[PDB]
Amino acid sequence: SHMKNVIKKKGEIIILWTRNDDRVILLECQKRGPSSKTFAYLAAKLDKNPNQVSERFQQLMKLFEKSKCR
Repeated sequence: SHMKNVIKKKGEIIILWTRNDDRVILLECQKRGPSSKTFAYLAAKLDKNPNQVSERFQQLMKLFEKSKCR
């Protein structure tokens, strides 16, 4: 895992997501494991629901793998 990253697209249209939130998602996901109860911790933390957190987690992964240009 490299020190920091600048590879980040938007996984939302009208929902409030910033650089500080997506860091906490990846932090507790690697610390614990990507489960519904980990997404529920990150939900209460980031003012979201477990669904919102799970979606952005899966975006972040695909951005590090492919990213691309649309």
